[PDB]
Amino acid sequence: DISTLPRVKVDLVKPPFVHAHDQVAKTGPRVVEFTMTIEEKKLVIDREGTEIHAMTFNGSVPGPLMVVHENDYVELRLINPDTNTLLHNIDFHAATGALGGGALTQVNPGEETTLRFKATKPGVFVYHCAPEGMVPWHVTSGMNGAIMVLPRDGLKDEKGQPLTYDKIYYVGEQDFYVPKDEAGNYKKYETPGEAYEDAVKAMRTLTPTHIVFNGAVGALTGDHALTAAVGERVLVVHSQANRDTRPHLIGGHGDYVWATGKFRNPPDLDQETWLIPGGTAGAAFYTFRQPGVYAYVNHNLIEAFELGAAGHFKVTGEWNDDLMTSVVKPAS
Amino acid sequence: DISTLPRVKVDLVKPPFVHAHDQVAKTGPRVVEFTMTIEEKKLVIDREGTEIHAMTFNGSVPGPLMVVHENDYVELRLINPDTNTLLHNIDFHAATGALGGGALTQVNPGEETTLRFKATKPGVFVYHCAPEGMVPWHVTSGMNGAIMVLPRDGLKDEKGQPLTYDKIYYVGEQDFYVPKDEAGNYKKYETPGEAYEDAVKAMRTLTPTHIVFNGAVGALTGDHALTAAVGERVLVVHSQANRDTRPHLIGGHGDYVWATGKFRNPPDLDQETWLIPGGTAGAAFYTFRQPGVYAYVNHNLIEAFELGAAGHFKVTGEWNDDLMTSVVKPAS
Amino acid sequence: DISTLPRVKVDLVKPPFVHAHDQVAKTGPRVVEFTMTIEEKKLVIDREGTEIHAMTFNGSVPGPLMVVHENDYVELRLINPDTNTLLHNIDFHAATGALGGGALTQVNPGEETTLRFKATKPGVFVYHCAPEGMVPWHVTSGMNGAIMVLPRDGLKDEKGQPLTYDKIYYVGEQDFYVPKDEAGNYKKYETPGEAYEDAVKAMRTLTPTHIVFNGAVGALTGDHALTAAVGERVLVVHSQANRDTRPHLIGGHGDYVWATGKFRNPPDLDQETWLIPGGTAGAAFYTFRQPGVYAYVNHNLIEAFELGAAGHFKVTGEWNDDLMTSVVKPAS
Ligand SMILES: O=N[O-]
Ligand SMILES: O=N[O-]
Ligand SMILES: O=N[O-]
Ligand SMILES: O=N[O-]
Ligand SMILES: O=N[O-]
Ligand SMILES: O=N[O-]
Ligand SMILES: O=N[O-]
Ligand SMILES: O=N[O-]
Ligand SMILES: O=N[O-]
Ligand SMILES: O=N[O-]
Ligand SMILES: O=N[O-]
Ligand SMILES: O=N[O-]
Ligand SMILES: O=N[O-]
Ligand SMILES: O=N[O-]
Ligand SMILES: O=N[O-]
Ligand SMILES: O=N[O-]
Ligand SMILES: O=N[O-]
Ligand SMILES: O=N[O-]
Ligand SMILES: [Cu+2]
Ligand SMILES: [Cu+2]
Ligand SMILES: [Cu+2]
Ligand SMILES: [Cu+2]
Ligand SMILES: [Cu+2]
Ligand SMILES: [Cu+2]
Repeated sequence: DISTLPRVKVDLVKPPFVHAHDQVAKTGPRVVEFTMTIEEKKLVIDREGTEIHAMTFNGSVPGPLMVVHENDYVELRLINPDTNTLLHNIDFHAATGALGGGALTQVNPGEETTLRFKATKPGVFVYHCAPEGMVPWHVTSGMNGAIMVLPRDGLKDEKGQPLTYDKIYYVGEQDFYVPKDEAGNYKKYETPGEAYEDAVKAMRTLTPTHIVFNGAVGALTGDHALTAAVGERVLVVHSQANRDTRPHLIGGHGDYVWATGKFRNPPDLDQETWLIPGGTAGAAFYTFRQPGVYAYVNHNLIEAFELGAAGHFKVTGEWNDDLMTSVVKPAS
Repeated sequence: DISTLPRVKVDLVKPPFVHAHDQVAKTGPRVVEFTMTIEEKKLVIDREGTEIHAMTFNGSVPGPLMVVHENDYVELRLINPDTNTLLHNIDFHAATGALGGGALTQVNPGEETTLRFKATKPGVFVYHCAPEGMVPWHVTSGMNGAIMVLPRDGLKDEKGQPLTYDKIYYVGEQDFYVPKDEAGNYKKYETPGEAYEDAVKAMRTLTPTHIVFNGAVGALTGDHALTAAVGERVLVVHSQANRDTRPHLIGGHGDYVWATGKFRNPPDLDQETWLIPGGTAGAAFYTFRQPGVYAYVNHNLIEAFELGAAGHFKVTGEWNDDLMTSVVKPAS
Repeated sequence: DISTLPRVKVDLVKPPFVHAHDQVAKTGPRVVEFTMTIEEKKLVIDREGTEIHAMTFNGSVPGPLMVVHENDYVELRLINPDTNTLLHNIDFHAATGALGGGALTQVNPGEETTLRFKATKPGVFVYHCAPEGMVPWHVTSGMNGAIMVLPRDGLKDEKGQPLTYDKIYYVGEQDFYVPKDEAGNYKKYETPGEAYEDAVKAMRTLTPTHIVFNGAVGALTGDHALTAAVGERVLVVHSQANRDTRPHLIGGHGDYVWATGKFRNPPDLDQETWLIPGGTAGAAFYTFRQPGVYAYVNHNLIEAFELGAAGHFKVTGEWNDDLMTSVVKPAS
């Protein structure tokens, strides 16, 4: 009887940050209420000024990370304002039935809908738009995110002991397919609908023009680099709704990794690089041991350094010479 | 002494169906006899009427699923009728030695051969044609299938308890590389041999023109959708002999998954999407909990919805509102 | 106090061979000293005579395999002779901090440097050059290798029992992106620097022109085929610093496989094919049971047989008819 359960309303935050939550559940099962507003918007995705018409949940690419516990109910109010132009919906990979909710959430501009599902399987999971006949166009225009369903007793290592993170970040990785003219220059369009047949052609090459974290080349750098301190335990949730990726922390490891993101399985230990298949979210746990700049990349290094799939961590603290040291500095 | 073992002759069935077998072995080890006839045939692979010269085992793409138990012997009579034009052979990934049988089964048109091997490792495994110097051309023209070697005591979950399936389907996923003219139109040829150098060029792009289940765009839809009922336990065996895929059941999960297909390993639990590497067969177990239409896709959604790698399940039974419900239907 | 530890100097060998080492550590922790000299050189990579300017560690592609034990210290003297033209460095995925050593090892032509790091995690790991702003160009010109950090008590199976190998080989798999003219012919350049902007363009296609083992099409064939005898236990270490691969031993299996290369995890058993993600090293253990020629391939068979990712094993010993036999040889 869902009417007797507590309701809690969560206000979402912009990636790569994640809304406040408890790791170990401090209440019984709840109905967790979220609201998302769909926003079609122009986005500049690279240093050259290339512009696309992005399709977003809550204004960002990726959409925000939702966090619940196993056997909570997720109730999402999804709003498609009349300032948009397309029909949208939502498919949660966490959910069971009706194409993950997709069959029940088709909203034209000026409509809203409220969906409820029970979060029966713990893990991180992708969610994405999936309108009949235009599924890859919406997804590859940015209309995807993830949801984390924590076990009620939090995360566990390969021996069943508790793993507690101090910080959590969400990296959404996006493959874009910007149409090109004859000579290879990117095309601009005034409306999303203009791009349609050119988008289909660009997608069928299976070759992205850009692969980015958090919606743009260089988004997780400079003032927007991820931060941590030596000794901190960090969980990085990484999703890719359409195409395989292989995350790597340059200068670190994945101490505990759930590459396909499902927490009833034991983690893989000591990973250098891990494969997250397209249509999946994964999670990696690392304890920082050295200060400085780290790069977090898709380790197809062309995809990283030429197409955009690279961000930075900036880590403060004390250097440990026992782990690494320069014995003789570069000299002639 | 193989002469004292029982022989049993199995008549194969067309994918996605699978020949009758017992999960738990009801006899001791047997010599299991199969016959396959090679058929080169014209195939229409898409809605536009694109035609290729396919190279098939037993008339289908994929070839049929063979099912034995661990430590049975597989005896295959392979027939290459004189109405074909090419030399063919067979390589079983399940077998040990002689290039998986490939070195011993080279049959010109008008020849046959009988191979026997011991099925020493349990799992699902790819088989494919692999003639010296033309291996990828045969495989990517459809000349591949799979064999399942069950443990004698059937399948087990991660705790070693029995898993029994009620139904089993075989999805063979095929990457095709149809040659194109200058403008991008598909070429037609009168014989398989005509296509050869154009096929090599198309393959070297590493970009398929079509990726299909069961030999054509839309093959596992409509009247040919897969079926199940709420409460049924379904095993889906999925192979890809040449290129990685990432299956996903839209609206469901892989409750127990052997992504690389080998049953002495514990399954991965609660998977949203899993990676089957090219040259591998995998298997996923799911118990249906909700009725309706499900889509089973490669979750590179371009490969699914633009290139053809999507099929449907149609599931009958009772809707469970506790798992999912529309609280407020789309409305303005 | 590192000054009181034993030092040992290791002389490296050319892949696919591996320098002598003990599986089970016969000493306490040591400082293990290696020297590598960077060599930019012209390399012929295919039968047609296509030439590239390769960037190598110690003259080979891949660079040599280094072998230490967990909690040894690795001290590498890296030398960039003044006959080279570019700045280079080294990033070890095995190491913790400073971009895996990359930030501390930038050597112009005519410089050297000595780096020390503690090998705290057991596994096989990639190392590669990674100079600021030109990372994929160096890596995809051949400037990568691997390091194996053995547990002090050697390798273990899924039940924690010892696994001892009789022979070990190192297969480095390399994706090359040779620039092409308008018609599709490969370009030649006099110096590495000439190629730069053409290399970036070729890389951005994400489509390699060649994928090779040990630096050339056919390198591990003929007189240079890998060898073993029936009954021998062979460990094959395989790396790919930039792009996913899916190794398969044609006619065999991976009896015990660490696909992502980290030995605190239990191995996967009975693998037909396994995925090594780009930026990773993996390891497979197999006991040969049948004599003859085996092919070891990336099982995207186009990448194998058209682009070059195939080698051979030649195995001596006795044929076992119980495992496989021709019952009726090909006949009309
Ligand atoms: O405002 N662009 O959808
Ligand atoms: O856009 N309707 O709430
Ligand atoms: O599905 N693309 O890796
Ligand atoms: O192929 N996915 O990077
Ligand atoms: O070691 N990072 O490419
Ligand atoms: O899917 N579990 O890593
Ligand atoms: O009949 N075509 O091979
Ligand atoms: O085609 N010979 O049986
Ligand atoms: O091997 N192709 O994913
Ligand atoms: O790259 N395989 O879809
Ligand atoms: O959730 N299916 O793409
Ligand atoms: O290969 N076993 O999933
Ligand atoms: O000698 N070529 O770098
Ligand atoms: O090249 N300096 O040792
Ligand atoms: O990262 N390329 O498979
Ligand atoms: O996509 N890697 O073969
Ligand atoms: O079975 N080798 O492709
Ligand atoms: O990463 N261990 O296979
Ligand atoms: Cu949408
Ligand atoms: Cu999906
Ligand atoms: Cu054939
Ligand atoms: Cu094969
Ligand atoms: Cu370099
Ligand atoms: Cu790296």
